[PDB]
Amino acid sequence: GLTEEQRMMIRELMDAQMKTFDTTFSHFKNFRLPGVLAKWSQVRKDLCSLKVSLQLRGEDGSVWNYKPPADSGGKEIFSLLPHMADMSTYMFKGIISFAKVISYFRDLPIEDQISLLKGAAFELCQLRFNTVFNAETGTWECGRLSYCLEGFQQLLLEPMLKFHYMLKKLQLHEEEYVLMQAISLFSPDRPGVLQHRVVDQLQEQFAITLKSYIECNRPQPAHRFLFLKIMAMLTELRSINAQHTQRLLRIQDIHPFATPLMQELFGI
Ligand SMILES: CC(C)[C@@H](NC(=O)CC1CC1)C(=O)N1CC[C@](O)(c2ccc(Cl)cc2)C(C)(C)C1
Repeated sequence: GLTEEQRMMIRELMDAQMKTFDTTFSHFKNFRLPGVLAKWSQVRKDLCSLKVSLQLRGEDGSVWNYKPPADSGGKEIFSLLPHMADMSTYMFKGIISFAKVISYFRDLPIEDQISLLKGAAFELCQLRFNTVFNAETGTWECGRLSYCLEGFQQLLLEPMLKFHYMLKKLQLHEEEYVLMQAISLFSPDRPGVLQHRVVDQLQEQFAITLKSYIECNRPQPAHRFLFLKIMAMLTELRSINAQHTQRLLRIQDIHPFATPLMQELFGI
């Protein structure tokens, strides 16, 4: 029950995703790695909930594993930040490419293009990471790189983690993920947005397309209210995003970690 324009819209987003999402992270290389060897307490709390171990599988069959240090409250807590800055940068590049390949996005004035990207980049990054998230093992499988959460459901108290588990449980199709990305990208309320009426109508069309796609393709009782669950999830993500900007701004105060691209995207 999808209109030709709805069908064309999904196709354009699926095409843009295919071209700009390297699911195997093959071109993510030359990144930094942790060394072989007060307002800080706020940074300690914000970081400790987000601890991950890092595994790197080599082409030859070798495996490098990194287990992070204890919080001791010092320096040790930023060991993985240069690596994460490099991952964020690589992902942000893919997100920018994604937006630049979409007709509806290219057509907006350059000022609004920049304003939508600075506002949604983090959200689109997190949505892409959810597709590589293994909820059974608590790990993001990024090709040769694996990021494993270091109890029980006390990690679901961290909004970022609750978001990933709750979104993974919805068992979304590639189309629903790409539609979520479009709804987040075309948010008319991002600071510096001039074409607020155009961006708003565009977003409404992506939301209608998603609502209609679900109605036509997911008839089972488990998918009842799925459109509304997804929409509440995007509201939660906007809230996680505002919180994350604040946490990143605090880390940047104690020690500059942000790459030129992250500085550009976070307004630094
Ligand atoms: C979801 C969360 C646990 C985490 N994912 C990971 O560890 C595994 C990656 C593959 C998905 C993540 O995506 N973030 C978001 C970015 C982050 O806030 C941050 C990055 C760089 C700098 Cl300089 C400062 C802060 C972070 C603290 C790393 C937590």
